[PDB]
Amino acid sequence: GAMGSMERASLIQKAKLAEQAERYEDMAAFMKGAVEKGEELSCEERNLLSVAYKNVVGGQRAAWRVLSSIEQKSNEEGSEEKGPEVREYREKVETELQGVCDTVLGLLDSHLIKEAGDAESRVFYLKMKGDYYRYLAEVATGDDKKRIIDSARSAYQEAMDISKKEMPPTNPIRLGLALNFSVFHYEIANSPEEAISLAKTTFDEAMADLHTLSEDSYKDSTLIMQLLRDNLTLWT
Amino acid sequence: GAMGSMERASLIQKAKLAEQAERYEDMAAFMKGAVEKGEELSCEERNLLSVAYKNVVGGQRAAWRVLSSIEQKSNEEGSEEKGPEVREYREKVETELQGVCDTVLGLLDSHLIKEAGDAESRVFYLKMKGDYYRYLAEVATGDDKKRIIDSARSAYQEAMDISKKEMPPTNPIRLGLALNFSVFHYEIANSPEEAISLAKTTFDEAMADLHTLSEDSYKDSTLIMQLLRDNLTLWT
Amino acid sequence: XSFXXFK
Amino acid sequence: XSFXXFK
Ligand SMILES: [Mg+2]
Ligand SMILES: [Mg+2]
Ligand SMILES: [Mg+2]
Ligand SMILES: [Mg+2]
Repeated sequence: GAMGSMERASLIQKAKLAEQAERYEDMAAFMKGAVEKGEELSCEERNLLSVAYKNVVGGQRAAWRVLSSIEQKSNEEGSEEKGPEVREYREKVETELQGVCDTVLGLLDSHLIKEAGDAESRVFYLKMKGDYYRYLAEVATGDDKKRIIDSARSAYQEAMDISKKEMPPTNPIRLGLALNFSVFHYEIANSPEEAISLAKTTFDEAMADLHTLSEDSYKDSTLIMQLLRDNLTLWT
Repeated sequence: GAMGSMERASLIQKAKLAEQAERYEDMAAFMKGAVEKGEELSCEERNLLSVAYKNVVGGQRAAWRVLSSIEQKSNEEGSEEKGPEVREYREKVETELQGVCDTVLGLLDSHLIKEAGDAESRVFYLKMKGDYYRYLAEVATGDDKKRIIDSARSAYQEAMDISKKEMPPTNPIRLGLALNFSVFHYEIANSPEEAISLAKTTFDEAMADLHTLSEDSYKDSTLIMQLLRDNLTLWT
Repeated sequence: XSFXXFK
Repeated sequence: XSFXXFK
């Protein structure tokens, strides 16, 4: 309804223009409108959806971390009392972040995931579901933290099971999924050993499949493999 | 009223937090709220106001330029017709930019300028008035382009007249004013010779006043003087 | 390092 | 180059 009166193709065209203009809130709203047309998304369209919300929530996460750090310093020995403002503003940013995560999860649940029959689309969306519950987990502190974490884990696990059965080890979505599930284990689930094991196995199995690939696919796969190595270098 | 229920000091505190978090829309809304409390702004507070809206409108201007360039290419020999979307989205961004400029100009007119008695505050606000009419001029194409340009020129001129009478040649606000009026002449008013003359005279008169300054003021002044030189190198 | 942008 | 940030 926000975008209910615009053509699907026009929303896609404008999402690509907004990306070019680095207008990612606009990008996300256009792609939300496209999803709400009710048709499945093509591969390029799923990419646009992911890029848009990655950038929106990425700016919110960076701001939340800045403010959380300030708030934590305010609660140390020797820190003068500055009043409620830092907590209030952190909460404001946190609430808007949670709203963005909720919006993406709503799109996945109504009805992207249930209509996604192909391995590539179903794994793509389940990875997103894991990612956006992970972002909720990064800020969760109350009664529902454990359920939020388990919701991320469950989405990632279903995606991993499908990707293992249905996609080659070098597939970029399979690799980015494994990368992010490994980050979940390290940063969210207090399971650094699992994170390291997953990253290593993922890297080694892709290495052994590179020989099957074209020059262009090899470039795509080795790019994500380097992020696995970067994490392993950080974590070990 | 948006911010009507928050304390002035809390709005200022939250503006500084938003700057730290690179949340400049938030920053601007907090400073708009502070201005609407009705008290004059201190030097630091005027700075926060300017920084906030500089960043907001700066992102809009960058997006508008991207989209305008795409639109212009769409209107060339050989370009396939892509429909109304590029123009529509350019217009959307342009309208939001104009709304931001109008908001700043409204704050200046109600009632920052009329209460600003000191040279430093009055020149600061008049420079802003020139800047935000200049941003309106960058996108103006219809009946009011000439009046918008003359409104920028008039604001800049009044600020220059006060700064010349009341501030030393190295004062950072005087220098940034002259820099931007020179940019107005070059980019808006089709008067590159005036732009070059102003930049040169401004630089040479500040150079001759540096000897009066502390190490810290010298650093502040020479930073802006370098931008005058950078423009002169670009323009000649 | 996570990876949310394909090509 | 314009200049809109003082110190
Ligand atoms: Mg239709
Ligand atoms: Mg289907
Ligand atoms: Mg009060
Ligand atoms: Mg006064």
